[PDB]
Amino acid sequence: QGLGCDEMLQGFAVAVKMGATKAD
Repeated sequence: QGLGCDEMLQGFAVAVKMGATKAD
């Protein structure tokens, strides 16, 4: 995996959970 549909989605889930940018 890298940054497809689920990987990019996880980048937003971790970013919104951390609170820094679009992907954290």
